[PDB]
Amino acid sequence: EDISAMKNGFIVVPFKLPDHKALPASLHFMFAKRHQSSNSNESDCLFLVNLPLLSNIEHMKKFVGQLCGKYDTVSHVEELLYNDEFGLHEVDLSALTSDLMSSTPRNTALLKFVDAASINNCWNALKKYSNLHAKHPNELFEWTYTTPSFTTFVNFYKPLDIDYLKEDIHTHMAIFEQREAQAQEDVQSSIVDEDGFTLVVGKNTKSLNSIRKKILNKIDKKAKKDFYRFQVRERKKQEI
Amino acid sequence: LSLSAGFDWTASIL
Amino acid sequence: SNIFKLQIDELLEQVKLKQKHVLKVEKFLHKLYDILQEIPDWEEKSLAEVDSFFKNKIVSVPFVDPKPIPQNTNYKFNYKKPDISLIGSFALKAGIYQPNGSSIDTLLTMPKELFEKKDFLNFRCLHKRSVYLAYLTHHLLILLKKDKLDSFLQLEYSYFDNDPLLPILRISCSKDYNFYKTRFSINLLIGFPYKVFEPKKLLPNRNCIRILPATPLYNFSVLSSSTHENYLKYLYKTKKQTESFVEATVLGRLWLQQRGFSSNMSHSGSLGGFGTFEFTILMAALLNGGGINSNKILLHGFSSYQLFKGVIKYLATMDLCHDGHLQFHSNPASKYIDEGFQTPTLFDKSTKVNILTKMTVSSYQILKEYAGETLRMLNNVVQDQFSNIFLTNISRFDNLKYDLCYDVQLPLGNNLETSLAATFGSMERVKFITLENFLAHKITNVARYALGDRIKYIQIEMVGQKSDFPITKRKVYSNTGGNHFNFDFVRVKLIVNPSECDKLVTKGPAHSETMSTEAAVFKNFWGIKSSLRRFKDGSITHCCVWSTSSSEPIISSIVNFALQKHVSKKAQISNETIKKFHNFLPLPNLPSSAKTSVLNLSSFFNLKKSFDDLYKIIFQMKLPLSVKSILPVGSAFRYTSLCQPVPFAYSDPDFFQDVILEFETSPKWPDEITSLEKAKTAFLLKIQEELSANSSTYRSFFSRDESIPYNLEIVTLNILTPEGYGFKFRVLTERDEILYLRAIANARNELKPELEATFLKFTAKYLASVRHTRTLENISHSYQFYSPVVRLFKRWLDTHLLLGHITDELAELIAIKPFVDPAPYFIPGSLENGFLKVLKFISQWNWKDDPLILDLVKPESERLTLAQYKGIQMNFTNLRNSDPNGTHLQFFVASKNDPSGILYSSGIPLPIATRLTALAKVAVNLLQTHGLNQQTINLLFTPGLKDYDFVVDLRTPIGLKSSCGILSAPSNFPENLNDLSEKMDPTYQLVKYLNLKYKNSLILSSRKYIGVNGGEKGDKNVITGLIKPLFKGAHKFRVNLDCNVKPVDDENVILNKEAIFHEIAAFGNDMVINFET
Repeated sequence: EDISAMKNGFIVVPFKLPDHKALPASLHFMFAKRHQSSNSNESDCLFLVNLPLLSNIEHMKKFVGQLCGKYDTVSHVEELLYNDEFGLHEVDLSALTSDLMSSTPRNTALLKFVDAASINNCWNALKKYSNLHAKHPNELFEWTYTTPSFTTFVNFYKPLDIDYLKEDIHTHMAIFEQREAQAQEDVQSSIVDEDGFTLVVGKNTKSLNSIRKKILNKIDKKAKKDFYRFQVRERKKQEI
Repeated sequence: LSLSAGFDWTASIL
Repeated sequence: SNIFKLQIDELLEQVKLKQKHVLKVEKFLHKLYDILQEIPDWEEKSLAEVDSFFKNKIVSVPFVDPKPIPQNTNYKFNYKKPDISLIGSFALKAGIYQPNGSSIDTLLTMPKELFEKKDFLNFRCLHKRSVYLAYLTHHLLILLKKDKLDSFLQLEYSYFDNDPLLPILRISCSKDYNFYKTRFSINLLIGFPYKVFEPKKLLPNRNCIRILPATPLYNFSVLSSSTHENYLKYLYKTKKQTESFVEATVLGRLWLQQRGFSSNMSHSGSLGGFGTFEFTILMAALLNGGGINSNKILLHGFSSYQLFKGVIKYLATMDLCHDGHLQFHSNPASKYIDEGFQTPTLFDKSTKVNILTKMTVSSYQILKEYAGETLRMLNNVVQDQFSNIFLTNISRFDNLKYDLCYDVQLPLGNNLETSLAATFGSMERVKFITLENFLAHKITNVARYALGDRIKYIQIEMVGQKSDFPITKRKVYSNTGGNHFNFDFVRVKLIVNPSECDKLVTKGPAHSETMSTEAAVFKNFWGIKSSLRRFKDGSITHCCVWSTSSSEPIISSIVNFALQKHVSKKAQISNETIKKFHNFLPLPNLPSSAKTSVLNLSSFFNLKKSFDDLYKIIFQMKLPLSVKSILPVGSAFRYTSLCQPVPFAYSDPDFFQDVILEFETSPKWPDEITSLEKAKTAFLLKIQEELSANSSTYRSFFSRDESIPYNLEIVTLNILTPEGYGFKFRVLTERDEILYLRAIANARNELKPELEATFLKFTAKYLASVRHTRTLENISHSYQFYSPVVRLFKRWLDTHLLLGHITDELAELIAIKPFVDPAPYFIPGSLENGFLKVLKFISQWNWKDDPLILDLVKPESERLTLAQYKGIQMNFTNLRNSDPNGTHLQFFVASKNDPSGILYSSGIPLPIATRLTALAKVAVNLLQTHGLNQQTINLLFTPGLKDYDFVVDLRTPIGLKSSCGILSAPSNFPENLNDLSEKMDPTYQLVKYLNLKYKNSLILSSRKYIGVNGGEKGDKNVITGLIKPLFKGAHKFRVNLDCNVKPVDDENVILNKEAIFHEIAAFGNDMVINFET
């Protein structure tokens, strides 16, 4: 109740839970800290931990919209990065198997804003928001939990649109045949180094990336015991 | 009644 | 062999008796002989005079029925000093330690002067023996008081080997001479002198009770009573000749006990008649010959293993009852005769005694089956069989040991009804001395004749039969018997024949101009049930027709009618356990479902026929790549689906059967994964279009498959067949498998363990699945009861919420172990027998130290060889070396299809693995405490649900039982295929995703099949969870905690259970109703 900020620095951001018949003031608590990174796409972001189930960008647009109104702060959310509620996208197999078409914690995500003016505004609102739970828990905000994305996720058993799938397959492969075409031309184009060394490429080879990994992946019989005087001399030595 | 067995989390039943 | 030999030595010293107790008993009965010396003699007495001697005494003479009456008891009675001797196993010093206790047999030889040459007629010798026993008991009793030993000694009468004609005195000690710790009981046998009566007159064919019918049982008792020391001398010689006599004896003794074989009487009903002495006498004869050419089959130089092997081999293949018998000379090479006496016979020409008289015909076949069945393991070299042959008791539970069990309550059970008593008849008293022996024969013969080929072996057990009675009483007293019949009720146990158990019609002798004897008995036996029928082939034969039922087998009806008609019209036959088991199997919603037998697979075949029609269409369709082969891999295709397929019952989870499509090998497949399936989808797209155009009656749609981790683009085509069946098609490409290997190689070292798991699921679905369905399908034909028992096994798992984590394949492999490896038991031929044996195996399975490996082959190639066997063993040791406690892997299931052993048992949480074993252990414990009955079986299949930390109740909007094809219903597929979903049960998909989110913290479970285990409406399902110990308690907060928690201190957090419930509640939406924590 009294806790407002955590010693390691993650601010508590309590939420009020929905009212349901199955669940007859239960709260959900988020933990957040300002994120620092030289990476541009990660710049102007805020660490979040312990997210509610299926928290899409629309959810935070509601929450930040709530915070803006009460505290008259101008804050706008761009996007939510690294949101994997079930770990589907942790590994990019397309990058693993090949380079074409893919040049590339848990229960946490990065929450990106428009500008540094929004983030310092939102953080200060977040601190005051944390203080409320100690004093006035009643005014605590409520997590709706229901969004258009949630309804699509709930509808697991939905046949896919054949028309949409047909277009997606066509566009995907059409790009692939282009990328495959250029790759095969590049390998079989008489590559020569700045110092004139001509790379050897076998027929049917398609990708230079393939050649590299093949490299990464990858006299005694003719030596004879009896030819020289010392050899038989050694043999005569051991014979006696 | 029912068949109820205490859940084991150390593989102690074995 | 060396391993087996050392295993023998270990067993012997464990069961070796402690020599200290031998001195303790030797001290006692040595003094007991002195007490016998004190006992005075007696004068000649008539029955009137001895009666006066015993009217007031506490002792009562145990006269054998028929008791002597004054008219026929003209011969007088007298007592004289016997010649005491010690006989039995203790005399041969071949005994062992028995926790229940052993018995020492001391023989008393009635002096020859006390008999006439014709005292073996009309129980003349027996009644003399009875008073001789009675007179000794009186004097022994008073002398026991004089010596002050009566304080810790209890005396009672008993029947030797449960032989009513041979009462004996048993001495046992209750808690210096006190031998209670020794666990021994002195048995006093009053034997006759050798050659008092001409043995020729006592031959089995001869008769000795005037009324002519022969008296094999009565003749054996008197002749055997006169031949005790002679066999001891015979045995005493042999153990000198072969050094391994006593060793070969004990191995036989342990083997017999495990199979529940004893020397006690069998015509009464108890399984036995073959004991150590019969094992010893038999094996002695083989050392002297045994072949048709009278050649030695056993040599004195043989060791214990060889001596045991020969006798087990001998009993297995040579027949002693119907065709062929042995003769030997105890006092002459033993030779095998081809002629048989139609009864188990081991003749002794020297003594004119058949040693197998106590051995029943019905028991003999079971004894033969066990020996031959064991001879196969003895010859086995791939697998060690020492424990099964010797260290496994199969007699603990009859229902495990016998496929079917019926209990029959005879009428008027304080004396049996006059009609049944009248049926006994005088020719049968002379033949069968006791009505119990007669009644057992009666029920056997009708049951054998009625069932015929439907069964393999039958055992009739007389429940509650006693053999010991107080000295104050002349004969045993049963509470229901009233001194009339020594039993409570008769139980009929069978070993059924699955091949012909469920035949609708019982064929009989063919029709003829003149009524033949075989046909005549057929008509008389079945009465009105008899009929003469013609068939398509044109044959005219007498046969009776029965009706199949989904609740009970044909075996229940036939025995009920047969027993009532012949034995007694008032008998009550009931076997409710099998009926309850049958009912638990979901009843399909097909025509004539109730009348369908549990062994019928017509529903599965009809599904296959529908697949065949589609199977033709897809070939004739023209595609860029010629279709290579379509391999159906669905559960129904192997007859393992929990509920049988039903047309249009699309609410069933198993409605859509997976099917593998494979095209001709091409070099044009995409080299990157994501393009590859998208190319596969393109092939499926064209297939759908042409199918829609050419065959409009077929309906189709596409779906998202995500079983393989991180492969989010595999798309499957679902085909709705006009017959009303669903099929799911997925494309297989040869380039597919190498690409996964490519991913593993290039993956980071930390990520490689994750990628190989992704491959593991892929081969489980695509590659190994093909081999799995193929072999199980073919094997299933030989094992008739496999398709039912597996389904109940999965049904049992679903009730306790275990199917969600256990892959269906793993359940199948666990459930086939009793069939491919039935030892030490037989192949199950009953629904109850198969299911409980699976329970027995799981209860005793030490999966941490013992691997499970199965030979998926038909009953006696593809059998695992020594190299393959050892290879799989090394895999288990290597894995357990890395995972000794077994957290990562618990169940190690391997075979020819799965040499790695981890394919179908990976990813199972340890709690579910322990829960599975914990349930099996407790279930077996309940069985031991309380016998199989209606109350117990209900407990087996009902979930406690209290151990779970929190429980969530869910209800579906509509009842799914009807749409699941389960008879307590759709007739066509919806016009809009979106309307399939509204009649679906998504709770399993809810749990799986919730498992992924809360994998580090929670373990959620639910019932896969709601139509079966969701009540009458099949609409109620329950989600049950578990909080791991680490997150159950408070933790210091860290970014990698990966759990939904709430603060308590500035550096402490605790699990936020109430927030989790709200996430669970809203996820189910209106489905969730209540929360229990």
